[PDB]
Amino acid sequence: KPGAMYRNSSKPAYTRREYISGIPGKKIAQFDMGNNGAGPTYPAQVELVVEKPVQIRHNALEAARVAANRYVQNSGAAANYKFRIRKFPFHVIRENKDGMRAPFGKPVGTAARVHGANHIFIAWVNPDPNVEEAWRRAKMKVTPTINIDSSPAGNA
Amino acid sequence: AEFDADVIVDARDCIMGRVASQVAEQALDGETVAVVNAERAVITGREEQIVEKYEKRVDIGNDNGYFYPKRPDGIFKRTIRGMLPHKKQRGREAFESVRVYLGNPYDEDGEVLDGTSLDRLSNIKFVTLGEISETLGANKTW
Amino acid sequence: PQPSRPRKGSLGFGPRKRSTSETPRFNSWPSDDGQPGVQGFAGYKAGMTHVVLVNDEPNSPREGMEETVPVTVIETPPMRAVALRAYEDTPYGQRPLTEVWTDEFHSELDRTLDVPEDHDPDAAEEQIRDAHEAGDLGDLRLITHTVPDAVPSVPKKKPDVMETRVGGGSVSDRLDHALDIVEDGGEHAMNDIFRAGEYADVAGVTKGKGTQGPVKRWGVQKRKGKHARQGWRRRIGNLGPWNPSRVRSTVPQQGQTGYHQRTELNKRLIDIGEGDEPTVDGGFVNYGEVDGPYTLVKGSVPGPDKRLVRFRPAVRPNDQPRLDPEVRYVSNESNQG
Amino acid sequence: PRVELEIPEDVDAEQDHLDITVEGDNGSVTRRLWYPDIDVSVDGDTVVIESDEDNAKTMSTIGTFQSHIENMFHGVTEGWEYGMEVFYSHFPMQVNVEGDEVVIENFLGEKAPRRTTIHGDTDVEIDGEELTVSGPDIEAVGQTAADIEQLTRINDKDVRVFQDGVYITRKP
Amino acid sequence: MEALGADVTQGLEKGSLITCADNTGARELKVISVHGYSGTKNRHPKAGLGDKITVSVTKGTPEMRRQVLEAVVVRQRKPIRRPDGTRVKFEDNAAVIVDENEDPRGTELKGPIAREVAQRFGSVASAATMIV
RNA sequence: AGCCUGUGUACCAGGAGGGGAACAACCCAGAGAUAGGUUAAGGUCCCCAAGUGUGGAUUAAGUGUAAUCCUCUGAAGGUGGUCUCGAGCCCUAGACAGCCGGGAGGUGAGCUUAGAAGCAGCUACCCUCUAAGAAAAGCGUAACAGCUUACCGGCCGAGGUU
RNA sequence: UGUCCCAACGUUGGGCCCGGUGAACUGUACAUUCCAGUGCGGAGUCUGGAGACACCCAGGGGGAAGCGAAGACCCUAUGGA
RNA sequence: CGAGUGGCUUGCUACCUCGAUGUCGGUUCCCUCCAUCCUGCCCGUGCAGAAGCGGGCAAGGGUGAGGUUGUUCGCCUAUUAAAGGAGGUCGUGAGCUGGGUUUAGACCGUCGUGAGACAGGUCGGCUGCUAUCUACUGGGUGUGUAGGUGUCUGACAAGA
RNA sequence: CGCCACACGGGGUAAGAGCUGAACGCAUCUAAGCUCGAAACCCACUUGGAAAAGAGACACCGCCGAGGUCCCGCGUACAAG
Ligand SMILES: [Cl-]
Ligand SMILES: [Cl-]
Ligand SMILES: [Cl-]
Ligand SMILES: [Cl-]
Ligand SMILES: [Cl-]
Ligand SMILES: [Cl-]
Ligand SMILES: [Cl-]
Ligand SMILES: [K+]
Ligand SMILES: [Mg+2]
Ligand SMILES: [Mg+2]
Ligand SMILES: [Mg+2]
Ligand SMILES: [Mg+2]
Ligand SMILES: [Mg+2]
Ligand SMILES: [Mg+2]
Ligand SMILES: [Mg+2]
Ligand SMILES: [Mg+2]
Ligand SMILES: [Mg+2]
Ligand SMILES: [Mg+2]
Ligand SMILES: [Mg+2]
Ligand SMILES: [Mg+2]
Ligand SMILES: [Mg+2]
Ligand SMILES: [Mg+2]
Ligand SMILES: [Mg+2]
Ligand SMILES: [Mg+2]
Ligand SMILES: [Mg+2]
Ligand SMILES: [Mg+2]
Ligand SMILES: [Mg+2]
Ligand SMILES: [Mg+2]
Ligand SMILES: [Mg+2]
Ligand SMILES: [Mg+2]
Ligand SMILES: [Mg+2]
Ligand SMILES: [Mg+2]
Ligand SMILES: [Mg+2]
Ligand code: NA
Ligand code: NA
Ligand code: NA
Ligand code: NA
Ligand code: NA
Ligand code: NA
Ligand code: NA
Ligand code: NA
Ligand code: NA
Ligand code: NA
Ligand code: NA
Ligand code: NA
Ligand code: NA
Ligand code: NA
Ligand code: NA
Ligand code: NA
Ligand code: NA
Ligand code: NA
Ligand code: NA
Ligand code: NA
Ligand code: NA
Repeated sequence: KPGAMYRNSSKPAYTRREYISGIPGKKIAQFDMGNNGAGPTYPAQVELVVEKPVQIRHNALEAARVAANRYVQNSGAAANYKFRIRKFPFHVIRENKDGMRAPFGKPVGTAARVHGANHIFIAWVNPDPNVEEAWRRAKMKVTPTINIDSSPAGNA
Repeated sequence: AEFDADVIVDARDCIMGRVASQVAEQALDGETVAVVNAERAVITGREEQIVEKYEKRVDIGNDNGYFYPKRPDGIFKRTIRGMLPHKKQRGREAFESVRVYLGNPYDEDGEVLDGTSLDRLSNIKFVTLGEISETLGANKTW
Repeated sequence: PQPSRPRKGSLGFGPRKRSTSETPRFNSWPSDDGQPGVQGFAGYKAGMTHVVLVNDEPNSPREGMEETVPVTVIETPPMRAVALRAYEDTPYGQRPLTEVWTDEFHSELDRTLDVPEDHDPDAAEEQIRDAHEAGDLGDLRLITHTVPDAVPSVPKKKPDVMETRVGGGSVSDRLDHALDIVEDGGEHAMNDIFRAGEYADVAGVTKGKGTQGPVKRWGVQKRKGKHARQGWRRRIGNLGPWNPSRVRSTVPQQGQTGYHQRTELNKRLIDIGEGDEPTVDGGFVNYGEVDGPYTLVKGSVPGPDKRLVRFRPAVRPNDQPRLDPEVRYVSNESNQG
Repeated sequence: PRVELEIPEDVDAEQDHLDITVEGDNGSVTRRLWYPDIDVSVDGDTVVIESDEDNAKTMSTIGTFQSHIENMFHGVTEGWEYGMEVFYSHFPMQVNVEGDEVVIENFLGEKAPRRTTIHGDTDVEIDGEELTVSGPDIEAVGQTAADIEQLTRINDKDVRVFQDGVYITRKP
Repeated sequence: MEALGADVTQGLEKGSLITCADNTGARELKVISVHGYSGTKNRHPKAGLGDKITVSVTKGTPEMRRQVLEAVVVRQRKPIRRPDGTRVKFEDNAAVIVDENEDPRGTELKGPIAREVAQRFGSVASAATMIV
């Protein structure tokens, strides 16, 4: 099903698992990538910033993350960098799959609500921004237009 | 043949629409106007898109009909007609007291209306009505 | 699925209405190549027979062998260029400038024209030469007419008049050539313009059939099978879709059929003679006996027997001329039986 | 902006309206140099290309007019020449100059002669398996050379195997 | 193909039953299609003298029956015009079974054959008894 | 959804007149008759009342000349098309680019391997001449040769580069 | 074997013109329309354009959501049988 | 995984018509769209050639005949350059057909105590109207341009 | 169902192949300029066309007479006309 159906934040927040059952598991494999043993003790820190409030299905998160981290293997399976996707798909989403009668939909998935200007991804690298490329590929699989932002890094 | 024009306008190197707009205004004021050298009148823009528009007008039509002129002669006159309420008595009277000519059948040299002249030295994107008619298939009778 | 299929009849010969002149009017002329000369001639249709010819085609595996060919016999007596009309180029196309007439007129040209009793040939010629000096002279044509009285099989005496262009070397040269022909008496013949073996375009008003239905007029089908017995036999299915809610002129409908002008291209002139050699025993049905100047045209020619047909050197030939084909036999067998 | 081109002692360059003509011992070339607000004029010993605008599009044409004029200076003196080489693998290609167009026969065995018409006062002198296209108008010479090579263009089959044709060997 | 050197009015259609003028063991042939032919809406594909048609055997030896083969029309009842204007027509409609190379599948041809068929199918002609 | 169902409010319904091409609810506006005048929304090239108004800039697509909207689409993604503003670094001790010349030896390093010589793989990557020149960045060879990057010098002359 | 390919010609009665006889259906008004748009979302009539000299004869029926019938389908009625 | 375009399917909605806008399929006859099946001109190729595969421009023309089925669709056969798809009230019943859906008769299966029912099958089962306006195909009478004969011009219009 | 006839070639383009060429000293089919290049577009060819309201042109005849309608015999024409 197309993102057209769920990318907008026009519906009430729907996240109370005590009143919602049958919620599909998330497809997001990990949130901490790279050298998670080490702490952000890197020279450069780039972030992928969302430029519009939107809902991002756990579907897109996984594909976006994979496409970025799977690529960050331009540095190697045990390369020196740490990757972080800071958002989690809390918003439960429905579908009315009778016509408009008793239409309250059944749970079909989950999505994460991101407000314009928040960073969804944050990578930590030594002067070796292959990460800037890992993100050109990442904002490629999420609905919004995005800003690739570098923070600690005056090594231009 | 023989047209007592109170005003003889020279369209050579002038913006068709800006001339037409003035010739319209004047004919509705009771003036008899003659536009000379229509083939040398000009319209700004990208020749390719300009020609597409006029070509589309030629192709448009059906049994009821959409007679669109191909000669620089009529193109210009039809242009003026669009600036006149030609179906009203007053409008038709004005329109009928205006005639466009290929070249200049008069002795006098027409006058150049203000703000209608195009400077060829500072403009490259424009076309000649004559060129348009040639593209449309007209018979270069000028 | 509804299989595709070409529309019924051509949309290029309309409107299918009655022709304005029974005498054809060419709307095109050959190019000014060779020497100055009149670019056309006329005659009256008589009928058909066949002739045996020697394969003239250099590319035919049969070149040199006998060959039966259909021919339409057209009586082509001498005509008379009674005047030279001159056109001038203007911002509105060509327009007649003036005309140079003669004094020698065929006894019965006054059955059609108000023959000139007072004309100034020179003034006309002057005006034309001045025009030419100024370079405004458009092509040059001759006012021509036929002499039906020379053709017994044809009832009319009233001559048919038509303008035929003159194409030639230079404008000055052919202008002179024109005047020369006219001044004499304008008397000219098929020989002077065409040579047997050349290709000509023949124009003419087809045989009239009055009003006819879509089936005959446009080639639409007849109702088929069970549909043919319901009350509809020769009527089309419909006059069009719901929308556009109007009948389009492109739908095949009843109307005048026949009696239209047609210019049939590339007709080979098999022979140009004189006499009764081509006439059929008993006489050409509904026509009569031929015994005078004639032209044999390969194949068919538009129009019925007795109608005036016009000749013009082909304007778009496909083959090269193969002059004077050998005719080994001309059938004179009766056309009755 | 304004650029000044000192014309060579060997040459004379005149210009009325938007047309410039350059004459030298080798010939004469006339070109139209028309662009919004760019004036080209002959100031005695130097040709001047100037304009009151400096936008990218204007500078582009100014630079173009310059090389166009210098190219003319060169064409009326030293001249322009392109060198070509006819080549064939099985069928002896015959390249001849007949009239104002170069004709090529028996290309890849073809019965129908391939041809092209020469541009302007361009000389196409052919000697054996070598061709020399020359003239004072670089535009004309360049095209004539090109057209010759294009004339043997093949799309139907693999060019790597069917390499027959005439090619530009030396560019001026 | 090569000019037949004669004008033909196809006298056969898809579905027509014709005689097999050879000794292949097939007596009756049913026309199925005409080589290189394309008609028009509602028109029955037509075939006549000199055409190569696809066919099925309706009558004959068990082994030959039902087989879909190729053949060439050698005779037809409907007239044809020769260069000299004369018309020529036969007593029946007949075809001879042919192979990929156009060589008669059989050894002998039964009955006469039109000369025009020679200018197209040599081996078929050079196997003819009578060629009119 | 020109959907369904709440809520507050103004409007249509039952609201004219002005504008919006037309158009219940969008804008101005709430209206006795008649008359003069000035504005509102909106508009001032013609159709069409009033500007072919002024200072300046952008756009070359006829973009556009489309407040609102079922109604006027145009998106993610991309752009050495073009204009403007900033920051860093290099440059008349001559920068960037191009063209010309130089790109040297110990030495074809050692190792492995018949082989390997800048360039299959492994290790190392040293010092000489010098104004330059890798234990070789890319091609190429069976391996060589050959062709070039790095690096230096010249010609040139003004900004260049990120 | 004309059902078809694929239609043709002919015969008789009409049709067409003339004398005589002489209805009906239907009609808010206006009405020479066409292309688009708009509008209760399926306009000859609103808007913008285009086309358009009037009247008359014959034709085959594209449109007037053509004429004909207060929808038989479906639902509703504290209806009927 | 993400962003869209179309309005052919299906679904949703209930705005329009219940003082009726005649159904499906077919047929006949006309116009159109391009997201191109063939044809023209091209690019790439895992392009030797031949035969292909994929892509670009492009709607001029073509895209046919048959066997089963009411079928649309689809399956199948032989031909073919190819036998493309779609819109026009799912174009077309004041044009045709009436095989199917869906009246009243009847049978079978299933369900029901029964009347009788079925998103099951089956046999039979009707097609009204003289055109006022408009539209177009063709044919006339007048008026305007402003006496007559004859010959032309060509704004534009149609064609594959 | 029979028979005859129904181009080519110019011009301008698309996709594409290139030339000269700068922004950017080089390079570059493009930005200005140019050479080519589709069954497509325009012309060519066929048909209609003085009601084209700028309602046309030419030649001759005629304004007390040119010409035309009616009439009569007929059709290369035709449902009336
Ligand atoms: Cl039209
Ligand atoms: Cl008006
Ligand atoms: Cl410009
Ligand atoms: Cl039918
Ligand atoms: Cl078939
Ligand atoms: Cl109030
Ligand atoms: Cl525009
Ligand atoms: K209803
Ligand atoms: Mg019936
Ligand atoms: Mg006879
Ligand atoms: Mg006989
Ligand atoms: Mg090949
Ligand atoms: Mg059929
Ligand atoms: Mg109310
Ligand atoms: Mg005003
Ligand atoms: Mg626009
Ligand atoms: Mg908006
Ligand atoms: Mg209107
Ligand atoms: Mg009711
Ligand atoms: Mg009921
Ligand atoms: Mg009851
Ligand atoms: Mg109806
Ligand atoms: Mg396309
Ligand atoms: Mg078409
Ligand atoms: Mg329908
Ligand atoms: Mg249909
Ligand atoms: Mg109907
Ligand atoms: Mg009905
Ligand atoms: Mg009826
Ligand atoms: Mg039935
Ligand atoms: Mg049944
Ligand atoms: Mg039944
Ligand atoms: Mg009047
Ligand atoms: Na329900
Ligand atoms: Na995105
Ligand atoms: Na303009
Ligand atoms: Na038009
Ligand atoms: Na009936
Ligand atoms: Na009947
Ligand atoms: Na209908
Ligand atoms: Na109110
Ligand atoms: Na309004
Ligand atoms: Na626009
Ligand atoms: Na019959
Ligand atoms: Na109707
Ligand atoms: Na109703
Ligand atoms: Na139907
Ligand atoms: Na097409
Ligand atoms: Na079938
Ligand atoms: Na309908
Ligand atoms: Na019916
Ligand atoms: Na039907
Ligand atoms: Na062309
Ligand atoms: Na007139």
